[PDB]
Amino acid sequence: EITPDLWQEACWIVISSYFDEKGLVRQQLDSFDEFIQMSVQRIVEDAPPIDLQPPRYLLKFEQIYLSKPTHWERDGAPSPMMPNEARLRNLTYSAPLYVDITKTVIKEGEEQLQTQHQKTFIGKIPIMLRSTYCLLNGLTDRDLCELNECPLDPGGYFIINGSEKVLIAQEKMATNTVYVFAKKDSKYAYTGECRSCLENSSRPTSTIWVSMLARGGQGAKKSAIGQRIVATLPYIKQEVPIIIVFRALGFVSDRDILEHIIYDFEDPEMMEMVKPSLDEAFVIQEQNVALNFIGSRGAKPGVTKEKRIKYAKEVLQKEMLPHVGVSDFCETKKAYFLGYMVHRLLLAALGRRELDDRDHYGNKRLDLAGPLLAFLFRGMFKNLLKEVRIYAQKFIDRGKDFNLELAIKTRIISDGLKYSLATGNWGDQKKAHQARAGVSQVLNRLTFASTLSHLRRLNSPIGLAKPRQLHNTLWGMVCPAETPEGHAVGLVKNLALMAYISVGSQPSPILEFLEEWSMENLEEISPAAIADATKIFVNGCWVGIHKDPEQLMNTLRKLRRQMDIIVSEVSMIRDIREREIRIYTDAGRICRPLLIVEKQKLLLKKRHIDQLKEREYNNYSWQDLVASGVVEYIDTLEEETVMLAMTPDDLQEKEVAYCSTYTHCEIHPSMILGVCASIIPFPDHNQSPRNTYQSAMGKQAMGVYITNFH
Amino acid sequence: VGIRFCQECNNMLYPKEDKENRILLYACRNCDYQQEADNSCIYVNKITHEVDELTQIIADVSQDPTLPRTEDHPCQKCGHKEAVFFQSHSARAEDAMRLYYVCTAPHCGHRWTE
Amino acid sequence: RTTSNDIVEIFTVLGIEAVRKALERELYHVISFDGSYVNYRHLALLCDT
Amino acid sequence: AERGELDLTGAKQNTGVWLVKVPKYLSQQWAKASGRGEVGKLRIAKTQGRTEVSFTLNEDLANEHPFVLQSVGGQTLTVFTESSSDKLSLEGIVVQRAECRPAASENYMRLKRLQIEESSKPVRLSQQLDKVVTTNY
Amino acid sequence: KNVTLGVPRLKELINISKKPKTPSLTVFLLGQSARDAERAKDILCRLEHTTLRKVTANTAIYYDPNPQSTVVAEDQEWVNVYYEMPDFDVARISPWLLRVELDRKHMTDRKLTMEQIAEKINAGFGDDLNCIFNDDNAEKLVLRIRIMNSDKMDDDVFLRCIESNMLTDMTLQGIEQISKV
Amino acid sequence: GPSSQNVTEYVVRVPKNTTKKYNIMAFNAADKVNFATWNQARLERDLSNKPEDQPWLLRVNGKSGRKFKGIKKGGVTENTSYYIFTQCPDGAFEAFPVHNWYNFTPLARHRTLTAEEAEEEWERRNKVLNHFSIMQQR
Amino acid sequence: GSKINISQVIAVVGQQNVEGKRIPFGFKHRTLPHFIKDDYGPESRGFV
Ligand SMILES: [Zn+2]
Ligand SMILES: [Zn+2]
Repeated sequence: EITPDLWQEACWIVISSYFDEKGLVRQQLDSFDEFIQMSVQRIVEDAPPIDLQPPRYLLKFEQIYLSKPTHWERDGAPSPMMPNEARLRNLTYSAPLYVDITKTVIKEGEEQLQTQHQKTFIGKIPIMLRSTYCLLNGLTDRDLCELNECPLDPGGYFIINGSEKVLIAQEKMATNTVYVFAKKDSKYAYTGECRSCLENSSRPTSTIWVSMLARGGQGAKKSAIGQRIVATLPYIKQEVPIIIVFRALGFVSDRDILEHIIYDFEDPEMMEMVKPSLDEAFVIQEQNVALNFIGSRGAKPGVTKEKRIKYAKEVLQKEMLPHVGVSDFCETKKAYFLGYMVHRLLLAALGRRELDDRDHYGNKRLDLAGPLLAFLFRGMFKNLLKEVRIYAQKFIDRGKDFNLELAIKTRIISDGLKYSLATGNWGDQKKAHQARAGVSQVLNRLTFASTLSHLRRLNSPIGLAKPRQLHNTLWGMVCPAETPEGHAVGLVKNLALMAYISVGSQPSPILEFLEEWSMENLEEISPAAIADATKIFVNGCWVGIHKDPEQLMNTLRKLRRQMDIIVSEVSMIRDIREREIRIYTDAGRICRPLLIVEKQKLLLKKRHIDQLKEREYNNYSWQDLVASGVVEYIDTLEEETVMLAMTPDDLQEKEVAYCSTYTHCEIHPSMILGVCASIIPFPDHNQSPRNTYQSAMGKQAMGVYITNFH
Repeated sequence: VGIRFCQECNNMLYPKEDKENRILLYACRNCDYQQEADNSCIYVNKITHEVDELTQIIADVSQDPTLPRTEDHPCQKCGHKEAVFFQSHSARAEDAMRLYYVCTAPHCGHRWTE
Repeated sequence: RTTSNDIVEIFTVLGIEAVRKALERELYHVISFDGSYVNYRHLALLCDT
Repeated sequence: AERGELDLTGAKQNTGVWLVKVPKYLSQQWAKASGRGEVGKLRIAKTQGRTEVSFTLNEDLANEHPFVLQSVGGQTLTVFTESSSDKLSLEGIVVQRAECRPAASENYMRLKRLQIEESSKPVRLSQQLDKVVTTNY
Repeated sequence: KNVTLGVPRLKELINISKKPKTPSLTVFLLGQSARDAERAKDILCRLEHTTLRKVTANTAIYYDPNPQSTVVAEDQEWVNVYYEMPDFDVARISPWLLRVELDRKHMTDRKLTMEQIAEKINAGFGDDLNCIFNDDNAEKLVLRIRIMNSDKMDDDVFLRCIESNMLTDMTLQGIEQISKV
Repeated sequence: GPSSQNVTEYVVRVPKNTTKKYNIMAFNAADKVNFATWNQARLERDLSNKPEDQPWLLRVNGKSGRKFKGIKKGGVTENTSYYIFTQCPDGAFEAFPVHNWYNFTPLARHRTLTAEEAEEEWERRNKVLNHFSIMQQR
Repeated sequence: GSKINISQVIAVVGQQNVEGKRIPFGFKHRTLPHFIKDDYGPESRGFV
């Protein structure tokens, strides 16, 4: 039925199940697993075919193949590497990377004899222990002990040259999310940041800025002109107004431009606020002239006006908000998204909304080992393709033949990955100036607590006190007491114990379901109906509007709670004050479990507690607990619009009326503490500075750091 | 008061007067379309913004789980003796903390302040 | 008895000696606000030099 | 009379057409039907102050699809035609917008899940080799 | 109210910063005003910088080529009471009208009068802008503004420019760069 | 009467193939499109690129009438298939897939500033005098 | 030590403030998910 005054046992049993199923380092393990399983295949597949010529030569890559880690001894005999041997001999723990090259030849004589170079070696990918592609996976206690590897070791680290290196998650501004900021001193009054990128596969982040000119030069007609709106497009040296850009997208009718910018035509205040841009753009009236204008101010001005037109079209096509679409005919989506962008800017201008806080961890994500290795592999693969292209051109200008076996240089990927993972200069070796440092620190091994704390660690890119202060967002999300005492205090933080980082998934099934579920796509839509309906976002990109918000919310939540086609890791938002439904699926989000609450009672009933208490020989665990729709993954974004209960028996039971619509209930309040801060007894009774100091020491508290020390 | 565009040229219109008949004749400047000004008003500006937020509070905020809920202050059109309250939270609109109430019936939504 | 907290303003209005006296007073105020006391010799030397 | 000229006879006739969206499973049901000639029965029910539109699947095709009308005043829809003889013509102007939804409330997500593994059937992922491949060089 | 102190203050003092972070200025009243609270309030009003924004409530622009048009509903009274003597009306009156209201609460709080506000307005701009005088008997203390007669840029643009100029830096009362006292 | 409880049942037919492809033209309802003025129409592919992969162009009554430019839907309808129901004497509804979505927006006809001279009024970046007066000079 | 420390140990820790003001509204006009929206009570703004 229910769990009255038995809550201690129930909560600690469910936490037992959670830690027995997942563990402590699953963020690293799952990130790397997803990287190896999908990111490498996506990166290699989504690469430009190599075309060169006379006969035409085309090369296309194919499925990735991986094998267990091996050592290429001097005699050349393959030998399964072992983590112990890797540590002792200063041998990098890695496995070869194999691909299939399809060499298709065209001699302009129907001589297409395609040859498939199956299993072509291209480099060595470092492999991190206890991963599904490591050699320790699945071994029980007996084999691990027999193999001279500690059973208690959480793994989650690489081995380069015998030094155990561990990747540290890095914070960055969340991609594909329009922000608004108010620079205090800058010539722009308010500005809008929408750092955006495609689905973590094609090109790094490209930023679009939109801003408002501050009131200046008064006394003259400048005040009569008023505040003008300006945006600095990517790959454009200087700034440019907005309506000119909108006309560059191909929409000339000022009625249509205001329809895009404005959803309700009964707001004279905002009409007057946007009028200055209309007056400014009264000299540009056609698409071609606007394209010439924007292209004329690029880094390399075109030789002829057709050259400026082509450059402007290219930059507005590929480098302009890639996440919304780069499929040529997607100009309407770009136009609508820019309209929403400037609409949010105007709403910030009029004070109807409020400026988004930069240091709000619901507005930034964590680059885990997966995405970081994906970025490095992207760079190294581009370098390898360039090397192959130049080698092929040089060797075929003679015109004799071509050989892929010798053309491909496995040296480049292996050394690039090894170097970047070893010394921490994250990027190409020659470009250390622009390469972010501090990544892949040496694993700390003074104590088991130290090792776990180092595995579960974040880091900010900052070298002012605002970024380095604790924030409300970090409740149960990052350890509050823990932080380094030194100069890096605040920037470096450890995850909460129950915290779980989003490995990531694709948005295809969500878009399919939404499109089927009586949602109007954002092309065959009447513009006038936008205001009265609710917007929809999937990883930022606007995809349509819906007129039944709560029904859609209930359906999506029901699907998530059952692991239907929508993945459990996904979260969905509803800001009713703004009429939006934000759905996020990209990796890098951070999340924690919570208990669902319906009506006023927990869905966690005595039967679930009994089953979990009998977890052994019952094939019932945390995943099966989530199967019954009892515990729900609520990330920081979704925490923004829910209500939590500290303890059911204290809050859920009726009392003097304070709240009666608790949507979720905490697993246990103590879970907010981190690894090193958890061992503190009675941390509440202590003063927080001394909790912090002790949390620093727990790394330095010596002991039996690992069982197999000898 | 508002803004009008063409009838046949889909373009925005400025104000103008008639030199002969002395009447405000909204005339297209990009084209040659004109009409008489029934409103006879050209410009309005409420800098201090007396306009209360009630004109733009959305009704569906009532079914937001996270807002408070108060039993008193029943709705007018329907009794429905339980509703929600929340501050303006609108910078520069007004410096008055007057609580805004909205009824929480499935089809109601009559809003009021007191 | 009217004075100010700005230094350049009082310099341009009154004179360098006024800067001396006002800056000494203001430094004494800011140092002595939290209760810690310092001797007049050092403040006088800094303001003079 | 010119090749680039567009026929306007349909518009002059005030022809009215309806735009309707249908789910993927039903669309592939029609595709499997291959235009046999009869594919289903559409039912329209009008009350004293309400109208009901529903679509019934053919029993042979399977071995209810209620329709929700949409406002058409927000935009004007017209259908033209590009004939194989290069003679563009305008069929008419859309007069009503209709949407199709499934009757299933929970079981339909099973079909959605199946379609999801079908779509994720060709998504490619790396494979693990038990033994190192020694067929290179 | 408080003034910054401590490490940033010491930095700002050891440097000779051309802008203070929190500039402040203590004043002592000389004679009877020192003890008289009413006189202290009078000096407060005399020193506090009061721009047109802080006292005006709403602004409007209208088109009234005939002074007897009286487009506003309740403007006939003072309009007629002022226009019986046609001050250079025949020459030109710039049909573009500018209408503003001064909120009574701010009027009473800052203890200034609208007649001397109009005096300052017409004195600062001289005779290149005609002003209209209204009485306090009306529920709304309306103030009508028109353009000179003896004269590119049209007239509405110029009228809006003058509106913004008067709004930002008319300097109705007080001494500039004194935000609050 | 019968309308108070009228019930209608029509057939649904889907021909396997049509000799003439079926597409759609969409106008903004705010555009205020009037088909009475549709005395003559020409629809031709654009020449800006200089075929099937290029935007369409529409002209109304020659140069005298308004002008529309066609745009193909950038998105793909992998999960959707829009059909048009046309009334016929037999009473059997016929559902036809729509090949492409061709949106058209009006093209203004007037003296339009060109970029070569457009650089001239950029020196009047913010000092552009009498915005109304700019168009008469051309 | 000081008498304020004795008060904190014995009676009441006292108001906790950041940058002078009380706990800022990091979330949508609330300090943590556990408190009802738009609350300025002592328990819900930092007081211990
Ligand atoms: Zn026109
Ligand atoms: Zn009600």
